[PDB]
Amino acid sequence: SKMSDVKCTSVVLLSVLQQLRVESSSKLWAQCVQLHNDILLAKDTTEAFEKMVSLLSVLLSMQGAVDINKLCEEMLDN
Amino acid sequence: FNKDFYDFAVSKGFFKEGSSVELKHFFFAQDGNAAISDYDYYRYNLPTMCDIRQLLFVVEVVDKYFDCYDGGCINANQVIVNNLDKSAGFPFNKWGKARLYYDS
Amino acid sequence: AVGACVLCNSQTSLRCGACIRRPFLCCKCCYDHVISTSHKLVLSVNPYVCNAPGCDVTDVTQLYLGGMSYYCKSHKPPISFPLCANGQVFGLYKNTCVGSDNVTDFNAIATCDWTNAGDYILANTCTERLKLFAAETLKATEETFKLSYGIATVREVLSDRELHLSWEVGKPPPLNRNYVFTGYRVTKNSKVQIGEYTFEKGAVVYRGTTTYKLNVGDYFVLTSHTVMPLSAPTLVPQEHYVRITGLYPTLNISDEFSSNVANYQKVGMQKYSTLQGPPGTGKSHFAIGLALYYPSARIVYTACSHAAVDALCEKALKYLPIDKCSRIIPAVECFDKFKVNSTLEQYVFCTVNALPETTADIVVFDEISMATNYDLSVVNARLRAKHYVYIGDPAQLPAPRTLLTKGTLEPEYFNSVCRLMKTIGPDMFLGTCRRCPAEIVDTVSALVYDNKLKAHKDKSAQCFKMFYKGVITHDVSSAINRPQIGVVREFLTRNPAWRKAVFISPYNSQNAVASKILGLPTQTVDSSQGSEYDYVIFTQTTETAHSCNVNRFNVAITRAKVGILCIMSDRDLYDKLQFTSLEIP
Amino acid sequence: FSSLPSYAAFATAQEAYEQAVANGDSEVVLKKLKKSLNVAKSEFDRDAAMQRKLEKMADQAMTQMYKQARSEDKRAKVTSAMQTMLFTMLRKLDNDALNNIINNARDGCVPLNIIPLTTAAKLMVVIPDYNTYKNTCDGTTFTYASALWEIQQVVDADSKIVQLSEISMDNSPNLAWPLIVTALRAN
Amino acid sequence: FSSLPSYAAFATAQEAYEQAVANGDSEVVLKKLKKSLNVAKSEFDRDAAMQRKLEKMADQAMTQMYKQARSEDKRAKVTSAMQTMLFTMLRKLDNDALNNIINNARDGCVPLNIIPLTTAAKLMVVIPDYNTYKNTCDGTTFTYASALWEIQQVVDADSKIVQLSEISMDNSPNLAWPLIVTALRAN
RNA sequence: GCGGUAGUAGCAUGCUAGGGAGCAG
RNA sequence: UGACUGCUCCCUAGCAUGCUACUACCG
Ligand SMILES: [Zn+2]
Ligand SMILES: [Zn+2]
Ligand SMILES: [Zn+2]
Repeated sequence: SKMSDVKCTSVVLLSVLQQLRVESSSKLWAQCVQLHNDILLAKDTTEAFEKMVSLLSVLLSMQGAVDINKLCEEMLDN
Repeated sequence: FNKDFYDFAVSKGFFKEGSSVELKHFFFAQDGNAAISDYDYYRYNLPTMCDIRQLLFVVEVVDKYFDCYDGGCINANQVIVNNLDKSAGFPFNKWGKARLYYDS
Repeated sequence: AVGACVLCNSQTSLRCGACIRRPFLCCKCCYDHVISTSHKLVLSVNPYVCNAPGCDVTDVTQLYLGGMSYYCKSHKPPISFPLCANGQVFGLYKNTCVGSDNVTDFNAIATCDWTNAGDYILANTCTERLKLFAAETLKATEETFKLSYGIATVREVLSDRELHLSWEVGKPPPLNRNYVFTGYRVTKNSKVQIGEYTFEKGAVVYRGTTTYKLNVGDYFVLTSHTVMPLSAPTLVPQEHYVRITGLYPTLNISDEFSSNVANYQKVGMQKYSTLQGPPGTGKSHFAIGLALYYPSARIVYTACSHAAVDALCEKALKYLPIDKCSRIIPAVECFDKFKVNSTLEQYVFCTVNALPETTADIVVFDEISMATNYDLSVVNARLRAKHYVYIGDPAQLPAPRTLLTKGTLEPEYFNSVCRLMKTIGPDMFLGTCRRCPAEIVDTVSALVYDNKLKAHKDKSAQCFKMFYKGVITHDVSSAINRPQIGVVREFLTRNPAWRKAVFISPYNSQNAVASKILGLPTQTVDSSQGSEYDYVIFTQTTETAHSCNVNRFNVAITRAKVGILCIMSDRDLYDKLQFTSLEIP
Repeated sequence: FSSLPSYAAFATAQEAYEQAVANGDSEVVLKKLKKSLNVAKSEFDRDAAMQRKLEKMADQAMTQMYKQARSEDKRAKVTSAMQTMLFTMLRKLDNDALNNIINNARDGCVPLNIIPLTTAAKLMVVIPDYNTYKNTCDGTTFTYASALWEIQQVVDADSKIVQLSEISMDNSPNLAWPLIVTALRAN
Repeated sequence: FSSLPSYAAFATAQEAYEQAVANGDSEVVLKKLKKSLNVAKSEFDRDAAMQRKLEKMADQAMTQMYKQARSEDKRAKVTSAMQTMLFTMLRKLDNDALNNIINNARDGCVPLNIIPLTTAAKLMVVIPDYNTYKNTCDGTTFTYASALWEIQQVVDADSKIVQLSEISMDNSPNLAWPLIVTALRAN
């Protein structure tokens, strides 16, 4: 339902973050792997929507890499 | 993530709240301290002296569960190998798979 | 690997194997291209080759597809069907095929040396995309032939200004260093930074553009990338816009120009326009005009080189804010004066080399001459603007047509931008006779530019003319002109103010040698981009073929302001020209 | 089926043996004709089975080809696709914290670290313009990721410590607006 | 089939029978018209069913012999790669400090675990945290395995050069911690 | 009237090899 | 970077057997 839609968006969020060569900083890849392994083992949709803000904020703090504007005006959340 | 299969399953009444069938098998990721932390589980192997008068009898009741078979040495032309395209170890995975060394 | 046969507009997945660019051909081009022209090779998602230990019969001739692979005749596991049969070649899209009525496109262009007149003239009567592919094949043939040349090297470091260089032995070696040699060095087994070197003079004298550190064994060879496919046409249909709606006009209007509001309204109610402009014909000061009059308009400015951009940037920061320009630098001659690494502005300049694609509204480029349709296509695909005002001239400083073997074609028959104009007519009226004098304008508008410019400013009776035939004496590898440079020097001594000019010549070695006893800076002829000066010494030769063939340098005469010096040995450009005639002493 | 070169033998002989019973003849003629029908019938039920196998075989090789060509365009476009997948999936969740840090980081308010979940939890974002500051924070209170933080320090481009009283659609045009606001979580 | 030695009989028997159809053939010559291309045709088919078997057999040794060649060429490329190793890992034995323990040995046999421990020139220490660092590798020199080693480089997990002043008690939270110290032997 | 013999085409079974994929300890 | 075994489904190539029609000689 809602706990299975968060558990599949955190598999696509650590693949976008693994294709951007975030594996080359082993002080931040060690936190992203702990916020993704912890969401998958969660048993409440109120304590897995707050590790999805920490994990998503890693992608929005990486500047140029992902064009957020283009990707949001691409028939998606406006 | 196979999103088509998940969409199809959800559109057929699956993964509802309070269901008997949930997702519990995943692909778990690991960091760079994973191989050494798994090797270090060899600290559970401690030297162990056995009871020899008891083990010398157990080993004789155990070799009776293996009496209906046959065995022996075989020549190099009777050996059966499946999937010759699998690794060949250290000092060698640098030059080929098991096929190279079974052919050379 | 599913491209497109744009020889038919057909969507296919094959390509000619032993061909120039390996382009996408359908089942009806790749059927007849192989039988007549020996391109017995096709490339698909998997190459059409034998698939059995040792085979060397790779000709999609009678190859039979069976058992999930392409077998052969000689050894026959035939039990299948041939690859080429019933006017088609096997592959995907084997049903949705159209065909072409012009069979001998590859049969004529994929075998020749891409330099014959017939190929060019039939190219200039093709469509836009076929000619885009023809221009990409011209770039591709240039780059393919770029790796069939020589290599320089240094194995012995000597004292400065006296080195030695050997290129190669027994192979067919002239090159007007136009694009200079930056190879990379080697010391033992790896690559070592060396920099960029320039070889002009040449034991063998060596000049220095910048300080460097020679090492033993350093090689020099050029590597050039492959031009990527583009997705935009070159020209656009004529379609007048509804109104000038959607713009932000300004209350103030210039008053030193008497042809400004008319042309502003014209570009307001016109979509695309092309002209024939010599140097100093609005490229100097009208760009600032449209900049100030149209503020909100996203005007993009680019040249083929940063040095023609410098011409407008020098004074583009006095009257207007400094931040009004923005160019990127790579990590070609440039200089870090502006604010670099800033690709966001209202008047974002541009470069032919590379620039990110964000937005644009007005097309205005400087001289676009030294390139084929490639430049128009790369600038139309890089950014698509609402209005097009093509400044410059299609025939101003044309790109040298690599290896010439059969004369030179008539300018009238250029790629796309010269015959259209002189078959439909001029679109706009524009002229800047402020810098240029009339002595040049009269003849230049008499030859090709009839009734386009007016004789505004007079002449101070300074132009130098002396009919001298001279004697030419060629050698095994070069030739030096005795008479004409000597008489030029003798004429220069008769005026006291003649030692503040430059030393420009058709050949770099000639002026370099002649400067060792006069003391003048070395200069060459590649493109006098946005660089106008008063005094100049002009020369030619070898006329007959290299200099006296066509008016390759008619527009280029307009650099001076009160007079120029241009001797000529023929009787075709002085029949009515009135350069002051005088006799030798 | 038809159009096969060996088809004008199972037509003539088929028509002949056929009509042959109305007119009729000796048994010899009938046997002769049947021993031409079968002689030129095998030639048809052999060239229309080999074709029957080639026509389906062809439609298999030209299907592995369709797989080796879609599976090389599915792999060369990975990057462009998983970023579209993620944002198609992020809209459907319709969360409130997730739909705030996304809208905020589209106008400019991106963070400079990970969003911490603790109670001290220092944060650093970059407000680019005055309107984004006015909407987000008023006073010493800051709203972000559906949580409330308390501003502890404001810093302009280099090290310019802005006091909260001098950022007000006024003194504001006089600074380098990409600020670096530091805050701590609340409770 | 143009060189099978049984084409002559077949060709002639066809000509005799087939070509002589228009000419009036009695019921006695018809046997020759029939039982002359027959038998000959049977033999030809026999001469073609053996040729087809000889061809396939032949094209099963001109494929199994490319594979015996391939493998020997390969056997010579690995036999020359292990040789180029066992002669490059040998020019690296400081044969003054190695011939000094094989000599003090009773018979010349020594444990292998004491060869890198007593005859090596470089030491690599991998350190998890800061507490372990000050009890193992403090200062520019340290003693280990009854020797004295002097530090030469301290890279980290990312492989970026660290200096011996970034390693504080409180700067430690700011380093990729598996730290690798490379030291050289002294005296 | 039937049987045997040698080729040819067509339909299923088992076995021997190669290739891709799924599960288990 | 990709271990050792066992089972099992699908596709292609080759070998032998099993009821038929076609050939042709032979009875
Ligand atoms: Zn070709
Ligand atoms: Zn085509
Ligand atoms: Zn073959």
